[PDB]
Amino acid sequence: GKGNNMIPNQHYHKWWQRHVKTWFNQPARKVRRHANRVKKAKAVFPRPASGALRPVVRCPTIRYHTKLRAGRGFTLEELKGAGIGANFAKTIGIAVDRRRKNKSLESRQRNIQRLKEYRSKLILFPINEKKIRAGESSLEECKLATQLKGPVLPIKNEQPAVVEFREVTKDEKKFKAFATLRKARTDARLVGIRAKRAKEAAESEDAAKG
Amino acid sequence: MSNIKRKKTRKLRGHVSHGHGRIGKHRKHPGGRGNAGGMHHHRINFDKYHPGYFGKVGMRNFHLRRQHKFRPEINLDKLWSLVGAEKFAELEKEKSTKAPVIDLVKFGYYKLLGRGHLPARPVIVKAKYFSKKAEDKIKKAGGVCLLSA
RNA sequence: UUUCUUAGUAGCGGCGAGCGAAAAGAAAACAGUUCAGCACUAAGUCACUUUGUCUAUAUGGCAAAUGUGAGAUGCAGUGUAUGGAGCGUCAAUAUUCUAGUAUGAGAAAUUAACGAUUUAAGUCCUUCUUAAAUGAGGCCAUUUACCCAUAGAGGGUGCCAGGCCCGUAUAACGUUAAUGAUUACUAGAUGAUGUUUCCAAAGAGUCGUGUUGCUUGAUAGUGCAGCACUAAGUGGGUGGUAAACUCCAUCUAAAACUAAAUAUAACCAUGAGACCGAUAGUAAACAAGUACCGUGAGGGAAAGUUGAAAAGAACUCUGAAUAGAGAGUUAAACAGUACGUGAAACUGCUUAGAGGUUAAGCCCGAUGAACCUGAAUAUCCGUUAUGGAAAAUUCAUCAUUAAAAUUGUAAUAUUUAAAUAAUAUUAUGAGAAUAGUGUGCAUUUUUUCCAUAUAAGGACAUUGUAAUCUAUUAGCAUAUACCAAA
RNA sequence: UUAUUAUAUGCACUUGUAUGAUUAACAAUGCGAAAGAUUCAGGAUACCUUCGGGACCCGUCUUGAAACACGGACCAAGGAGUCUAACAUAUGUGCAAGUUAUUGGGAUAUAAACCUAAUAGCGUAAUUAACUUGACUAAUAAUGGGAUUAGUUUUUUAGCUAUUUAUAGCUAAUUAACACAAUCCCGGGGCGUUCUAUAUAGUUAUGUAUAAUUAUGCCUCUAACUG
RNA sequence: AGCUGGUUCCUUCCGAAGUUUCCCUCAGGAUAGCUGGUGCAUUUUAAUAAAUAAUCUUAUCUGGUAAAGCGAA
RNA sequence: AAGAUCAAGGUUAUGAUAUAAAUGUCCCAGUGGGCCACUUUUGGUAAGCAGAACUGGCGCUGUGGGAUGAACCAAACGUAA
RNA sequence: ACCUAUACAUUACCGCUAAAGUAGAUGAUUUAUAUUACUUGUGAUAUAAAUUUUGAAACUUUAGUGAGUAGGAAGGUACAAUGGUAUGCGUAGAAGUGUUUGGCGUAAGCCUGCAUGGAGCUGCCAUUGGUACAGAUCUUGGUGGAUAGUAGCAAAUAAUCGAAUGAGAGCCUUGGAGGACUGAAGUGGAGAAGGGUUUCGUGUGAACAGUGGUUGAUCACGAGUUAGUCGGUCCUAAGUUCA
RNA sequence: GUCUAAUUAAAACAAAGCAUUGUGAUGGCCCUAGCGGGUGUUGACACAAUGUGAUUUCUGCCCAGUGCUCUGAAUGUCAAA
RNA sequence: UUAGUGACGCGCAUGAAUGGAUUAACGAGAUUCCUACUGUCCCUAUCUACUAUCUAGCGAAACCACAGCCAAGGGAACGGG
RNA sequence: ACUUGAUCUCGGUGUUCAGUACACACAGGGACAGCAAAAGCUCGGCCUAUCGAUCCUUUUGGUUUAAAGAGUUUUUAACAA
RNA sequence: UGCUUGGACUACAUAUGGUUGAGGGUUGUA
RNA sequence: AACUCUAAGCGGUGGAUCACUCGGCUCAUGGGUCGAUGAAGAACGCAGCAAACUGUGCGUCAUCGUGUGAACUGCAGGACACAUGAACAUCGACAUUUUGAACGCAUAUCGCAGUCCAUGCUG
Repeated sequence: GKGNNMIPNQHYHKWWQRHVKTWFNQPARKVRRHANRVKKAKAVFPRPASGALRPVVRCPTIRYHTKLRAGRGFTLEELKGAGIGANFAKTIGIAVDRRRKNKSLESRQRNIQRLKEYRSKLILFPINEKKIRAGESSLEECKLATQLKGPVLPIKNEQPAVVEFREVTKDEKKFKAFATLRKARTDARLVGIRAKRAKEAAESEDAAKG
Repeated sequence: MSNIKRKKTRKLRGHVSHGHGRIGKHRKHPGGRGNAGGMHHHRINFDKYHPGYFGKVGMRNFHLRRQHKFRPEINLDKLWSLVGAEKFAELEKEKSTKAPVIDLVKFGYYKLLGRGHLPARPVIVKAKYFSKKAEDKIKKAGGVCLLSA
């Protein structure tokens, strides 16, 4: 009832002082989490501690499509051209989210090229030897030549300056866009109505012949 | 940050009633808690100051997911700020291998808005949604709007 | 799952008061799956009871009785719709490969956790003080640093102790877990993908629907439940505004298993605090959930501190004695068991003073008492003139010699290319001084002391007179102008 | 013609008058007399005394409290306008058409500091219920024009000062430009609403013809846009 | 708890109101008025007026009280 | 009729003044229980009564004065001669 | 004529407001002189003497004014903590505290002396608050006047002679003695319900017995409650515990 | 005869008497959310529920209103299914 | 005889188990007249025991702004100041 | 006598005093008229009272928007008065 | 046996195994 | 005079104030460890001297084993068994009462049975 006043939809009316997570544990958690990565990196092998192979392409928000969210999707279709081999993939890494329908087949291009520029980097270590299909190399052994094991998975992306404010060559200037942009949307709105008019025109003709 | 040494409540010791008037003493909730009664006692205070307080301007839109409508706006006031500064002077040149093709969509602005008056230099703007007026001044600058994914 | 967000919003709401989430987007952490239902088609399965063997300190495993019992009123098993199985084709396809157990490997190889040992170095002199040095000062040399130093974190110890001790830094040792390599034995499996073909088995009084109540943001239901009605497999559900029609997209319920991120006022093991400091802090620093109250549930305190060491006052005396007085002890009893320190309220005594005017208390002014505080120097018209005595030596009047700086200027570099400017470096000239010599280094000078002097030995303080100044008060003495009346 | 007054009265010296709060000539006395310490002056310290005058009990609600209003015997110590979330205004600070790292990760001399991926928040367009559309003018116009406004540059002139007379600065009059900010006004223009030009007309494309949805031509039914 | 009581150091400077309106309002708020603070823009109302603000006067309007009237409605 | 462009005008066209004024923000406290007097007045016989108009005090104000006293008179108070 | 308010006038002084300057120091300014230039008289320069190192987020300098509740702002003071610092203080006496020590400030308050003391502490600049008390029919602890004694310690008459002992003896310790009491429907002699060592001996002091008190239901130290037949047990009742 | 222990011991209360009401038990009246149970190891000369208040005497008129009741015309009005 | 009792009863606002009337016996019940009786009184006085009091011993509290001589006056319109 | 301006649309103004809400009134702009010979007048009653917020119910308006995976049609949410 | 003392056992719900059983549930041999 | 008032010194009374503190409080970190194999909690008896706290159960202030290596301590019995071990920790072997989920049934009763094994007495 204060005449510069800020209508207070501040809902602390329900004994909210019992709850309060003070978050005095933030860097204790950060230290623990980092410490845990150190344990995991050693424990799981010369295993490089993430990192599925990260699968992006194409998020769903029409605005939010450089908004890369990381490729858990498990790609049964994309496996095939990688030939590829769902079970074999799991030993390697291959994130098991079998429920995806990636039908924008530019998306099939990107991700298949990923797995292949990977895969050949998967140094093939089999538990005695003998070991079929490395297809590597005793010279090409993890320990001897290559020493790899990194990190964090780059969004890939691929800049964003953009600047496709390149030099084109730009012809289009007989092309009156503004009439067509309102027209295209109107055509879409009126599809069901335009369907009626055809149907009503058909009915009256049937009657007339009658 | 804070000192209660800079508080005047410190200074008001003693001052017997601590700035809270001897006659009418500041006692817990003199006017009724909050926005109460906004149809009664604070009616002056609400239409003053918040007026549209109370009723309805109804068109209940059940499950507006603000991803369908989100549509952020760039003005034709600005629009040339999508072009990096050292390239901005570079296409004032005069040299044509042209016209200026700016991708508005990857700069995250769904819609190009009308606002008006750009330099006569032709701009092609790659944009999802159009102001017809933004296009009208762009076409006067001799560019176009090429309509864009 | 949680956090960041959306969001104090979509939305709900006597649309009043007030309430309100998820999706996409961002991150932490990530991990996947299996029945049952198909033709295994010689129940392939399982519990138990005994005995062989094995060997934990087994409800164990191996083997035999093919001994009972369970089980076709159904269990193995492929296999779970995120599909899957069988044909053929492809494809990998091997004296093997993989797993589970046993193996300590690497002549005890390493890491962590614990117990726990480790130490590198002063208890040197002096002085204070004292109970104590841990205080103050000294400690060659290392460009004056006591010794030590990967440790100058803490506590204990008689104080402000890195060096007195324990620890701390830093590791040694033992144990236990990890890092179980080879190897042995046991068990099991031989891919996965794609094509074509044949099959394609799927949770029910539930889904759903009408009502009701409860609940949510969920609104022409948000979940949940009761009741009535009650399904189905080109089904079913979902697609936050009910319906029918026509579609699409999207999963696959009415079944089951599953780490991590995520919680933690209890418990155990631990570490911190611009936390509190004994009416505080937890109820409880303590024979504290005690003592104590209440029939009971329950209610539930107050209350820390001698000293370095008890050295806790022997002894003598008075008193029945507790106590007192002497004495001892103690650095101090001005620490003698409300005991560190020691307040106020209050009281006794002593000391001063008064007492019928307001009961008492009070402020100011004047004033006495006790009590206290403040207290300066050289000059009329100036303190300089003059004389003596001492001392100085870069300077003394200045010259020279050496030393380094300052003022002004320039260059070479940097700063800002370049300029001005500034800065580093370097150099020149002008000078001034710190040391040395020199007329003299008291020929003299200068520096430093002392005496005497003109009204006068004065101006801190208080006093006299007179001249003035500001505000003012109160008289004196001198002389006019005009008007009325006369 | 006479009287009166001021100027023509400089330089030296001066305990002369003032110099805008001009107290001192002159003098006496106490006395700083080494440490020690006399003597003088001055004092509502505590408190006592003596005299006059004044002093009614604080806190509080209340129009008014010394009240025959209420609490308070007396004293000590605890003891009451806070913290937090979210907010407005003032101001400072950082950066600024952007800002906020600390969700998290990299790292550590460690719950800190240093670094910081990516989003998201807010701002950068609003208004209609929403569909929707879009602030026009101009690269510019701090919204335009206009009226009051500063500060500057600036025409031209005057006075003053300094000056080498070249010259500059101040003050006043004055012409023009920016003139923001500040203040005021009439508008324009995004959105809604009304009257209504969007009566109708033009333009493009569909559509059609032609070559291969497209291009070209034509119509401008239809669809779209605009005054 | 809109009620009663109390609220903890000082000095300096300025300094109220018990009124308006609305309210189950009338022992209270909000609101306007009075109050302070923070400043800001300009001073011919400013730094070494030919621009006003608001009080007299003047000029120019208004009024139905005092008085008067009832042999005026 | 406005906006308004241009040219003409001795002295700015009552009087004192300006403690400088105007303007904005806080949406700030405090107030929403008044009390008294001159004058004017209504209700009431009247009241230290209930209620207006204008203005000043008191509220928030001692001091001097009315012997005394919230309010009346004189006067607004830094500290002293 | 006289008397007389914090009014009025003047003056010193406080504060607040106002108004103005102050910020070439390798420089400036004043004073005296020697030289030089011009001139009568002035400046320049040389020399000698003197002043000037400004919290210029203040001073110098100036004027006008001050009631004041509510309230607002401004600037300090005190208290506990913290980063930094004074190469801070300190058991040779810290902090604390009593204090007619001396002084400072309008005050908030400060320092110091003296006495007591015994182990640690403070000033300044920034930084944070559980930050300052007289009160709240405040809380908690302590203490007065009432009042070293005023209420009272008075119902059931209530003793008393007097031997013993001790520090003290009306009672309470007690005999003897003596006045009486309850007046066997008891102030007796037993038990349950209840009590919980209270019973009893010995020691016997302070506290307790609203008095004393050698004595006690006190205080200290010991001992004592023996059952086939009495109760519990057992049994059922009202009634209950519950598969 | 009873009571307001601790300010009311009565004229109040109770009380015999008097009258009124429901009920044959799958009931009446009653408890429990419910299960189940009280009255009731009771059976109308019983049990339950009321009102007035010995004896004597008297018990009038009023069902319009508000309660209560019914083999009542019960297509009044009238819910969900 | 503002009492009581018997009457009268247009009875403000009596009354019939909402019980009305009458009533023996009963009542630590309400009320009225007379008597007996008395310190209930006129009209006071004395006495017993225990206190109060004083003393040895023992020893609180209520309450308390500061506390305490009146009269009038003003003032919150009744003062210990 | 003739009629429906007691009209439509949008803004202002007065009162109340925040000169705000509300109601009613006053003068206009844009419509469209009504009347009279016209000039003119006329947004109710010569002037001064004659009545009501949000949500909500509903109607009338454009036939417009939404019912968030597409339509269509019922239903439904709405915006203007 | 008698009399007396010590230890170990004796709750309930329930699964499985054990064996005894059981019903005009129901089947069959006779 | 005494008393009273006022002040001061000293002594009481009283425990404020200061400085200390094996405690409290709050945040962070690691771990998951009761029970019919009889819990947590309760009761009961226990130390040379104890009455509690604390510890423990009838083997009672504690026993094995293990570690360390000479105390405990108020006074002492002890101290010896310091080289086989004090005493404290470790505590992995045992004990672990009467109870309590509490289990034969009860519980103003430590009350009363049944069963097996076993002992003495009598025979």
